[PDB]
Amino acid sequence: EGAEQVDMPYWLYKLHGLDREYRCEICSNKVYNGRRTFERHFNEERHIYHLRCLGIEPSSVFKGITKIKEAQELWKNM
Amino acid sequence: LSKGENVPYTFQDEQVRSNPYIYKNHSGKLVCKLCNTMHMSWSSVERHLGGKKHGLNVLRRGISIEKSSXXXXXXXXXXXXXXXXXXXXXXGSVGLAIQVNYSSEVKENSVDSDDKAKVPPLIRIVSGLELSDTKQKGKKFLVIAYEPFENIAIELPPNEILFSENNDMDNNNDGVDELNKKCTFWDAISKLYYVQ
Amino acid sequence: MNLLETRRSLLEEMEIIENAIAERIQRNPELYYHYIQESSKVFPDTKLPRSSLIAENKIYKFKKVKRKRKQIILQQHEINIFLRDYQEKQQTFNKINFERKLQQLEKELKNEDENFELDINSKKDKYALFSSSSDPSRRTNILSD
Amino acid sequence: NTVYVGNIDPRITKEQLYELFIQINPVLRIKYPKDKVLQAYQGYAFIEFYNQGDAQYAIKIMNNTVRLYDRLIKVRQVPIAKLFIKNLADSIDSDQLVKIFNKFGKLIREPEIFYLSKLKCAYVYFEDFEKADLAIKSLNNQLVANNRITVDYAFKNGKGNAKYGDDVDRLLN
Amino acid sequence: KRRKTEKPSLSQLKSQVPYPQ
Amino acid sequence: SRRDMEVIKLTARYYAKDKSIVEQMISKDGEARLNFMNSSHPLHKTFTDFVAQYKRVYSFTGQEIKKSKRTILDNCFERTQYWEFEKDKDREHDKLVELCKIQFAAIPWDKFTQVAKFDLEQMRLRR
Ligand SMILES: [Zn+2]
Ligand SMILES: [Zn+2]
Repeated sequence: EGAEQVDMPYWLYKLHGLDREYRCEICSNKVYNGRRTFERHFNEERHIYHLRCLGIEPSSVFKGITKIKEAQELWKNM
Repeated sequence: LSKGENVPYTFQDEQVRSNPYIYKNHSGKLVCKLCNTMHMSWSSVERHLGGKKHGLNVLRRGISIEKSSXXXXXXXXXXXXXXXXXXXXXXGSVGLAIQVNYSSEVKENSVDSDDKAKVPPLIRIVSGLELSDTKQKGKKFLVIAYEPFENIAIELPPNEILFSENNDMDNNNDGVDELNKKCTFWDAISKLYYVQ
Repeated sequence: MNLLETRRSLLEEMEIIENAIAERIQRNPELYYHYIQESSKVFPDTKLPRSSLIAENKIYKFKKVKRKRKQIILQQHEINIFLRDYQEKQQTFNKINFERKLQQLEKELKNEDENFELDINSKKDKYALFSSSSDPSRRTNILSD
Repeated sequence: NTVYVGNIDPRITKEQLYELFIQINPVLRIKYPKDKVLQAYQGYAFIEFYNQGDAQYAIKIMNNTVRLYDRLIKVRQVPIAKLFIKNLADSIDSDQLVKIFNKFGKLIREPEIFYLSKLKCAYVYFEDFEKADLAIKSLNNQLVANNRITVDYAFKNGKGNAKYGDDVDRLLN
Repeated sequence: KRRKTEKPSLSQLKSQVPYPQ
Repeated sequence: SRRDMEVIKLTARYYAKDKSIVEQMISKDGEARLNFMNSSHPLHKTFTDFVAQYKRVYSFTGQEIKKSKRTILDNCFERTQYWEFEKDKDREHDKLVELCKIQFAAIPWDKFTQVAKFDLEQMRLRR
């Protein structure tokens, strides 16, 4: 019908490391799209709420946490 | 190439700059504070400004401001045509009208090969910020152009005159731009270009 | 009933039909061409288009896609019934063709003020009633409603 | 420890803040932002003291006290069960939901009424995974206001995992 | 491959460390 | 919309014969009902249509239309032809416009040589 003849920062988020699938286990098995962002999760309100309310006290020893289990034996070491 | 402008060093604690961006750091090199790019020569600086990179950073900085709240074969005899400016008035304000006359079948008798011959003269508003000499500037020009004849300009000190509001009933043949269709007439039979 | 309105609606419908069968003759010129050619050998006087037009299946500048026989015939029978309708309307029309009364009627027009309803169905239901592809959801059957 | 300070004139500088608050307590650190776009101070700072004792002290004595550039200086101190419920009746008020789920467990927040598909659904926040299990056990596939409602966990995929009982137990603790 | 997937968890590594942070 | 339609078509019926009955009605009644009489009100345009149409019915009153099948067909063909022609004009226009855009985009707006400093619709016709 009507064939008549005449006559956005794509490479930037990969470069920065974002929009890449990742997950934090201790937080609601939550998903994170960047490694910088997840590295920012280590200092956060909710992340520290999960730690401290979990019985694992806050700040800088537990930063590298992912799963809930290992930091429990780490806190027993504390 | 610097056009005699003085770019102060970054540490000299800021005379208005042309572009308040390109600076010289503690060292002699030239830098774009936004782009954070170093440039060896003023030619490289101009490549940076004419480059899409710098422009993108300018748009990003403007977004930050809102957040904070055919060309080759062109014949050219460079002949100055005759314009007839005249103060007009209607209602309810004041507008300008120009009457440009063209050749009387004197030289256009040797070129008739339907090469844009059907194309009428074209007008554009240019800022004096860019000139072959780059000395003084700060006003606009209503440039009018036709293939053979030479370009013509008319200074417009008034910020706005005759800049109407929906004159016709929104019909979309863009031609070149809203300006041309909105307010130009090309008497091609007599070779008279009117603009108002 | 003001006859003016009726005769009006009639001329309008006739216009609609002419426009429909004209749109058809447009998309596929063969529809007319085919027909006309045959007509040529029945009524010798009939003037027929330039052969080139017929072959290239074009009416002016644009050469249209060739259609298969079943469709050409179909549309020809559809146009047939259309022309029947037209002939009927033309017939009835031939057989059919103050201030105090103005305010008189304008007063009665106030009747039933609370008639909340959108009315966009006089020329649209007709235009639609006679157009290409009027049967399917979007584009399945060339036949008009 | 750290105190927020606001309603600050951009002409107030870092040395001026330091000299100001050292009069109150010892100041460990001062973060006093500088806008890169405007090349100016954005008019609020953060002063980290050596403890929350001096922090709270400075909050009490400092608040609504010092007048800098005619503008007053302000100082301010710086995970639950969720059940999705589907096919609710149109006669069910949020307060009625509160009454229905109070008997099963204490609500940390108010229910959230939303419409899917026409389809009345709500999110109910319980303070306890076990009380949430009670409202589930009793209220799942039940008829209220002559309408069958479904009670389960809301998605996060859905709540109620094994680690969820473990950590929600702790947040209760 | 196997050596890349053989790695112990960083928290498993923290316990060996007197200054784990 | 039946009301609006009816009043438009009625005032159009009368307006088609005299044009004096409506100009009197407007001054007699004073109702925001006939606000479509002014070319300001959008619907006014469609009005100008209806009246014209009725004006047309007054054209051949007393005359019958005796068009035959052959003729009707010929006519619809010619209409088609017209549409094709118009389509071609549209095309050509688009082309010329394209040329203009090219050249405008392709000339030196820096070759300045100024001299001084500082209704057309009815004029863009012929008479
Ligand atoms: Zn986390
Ligand atoms: Zn730059």
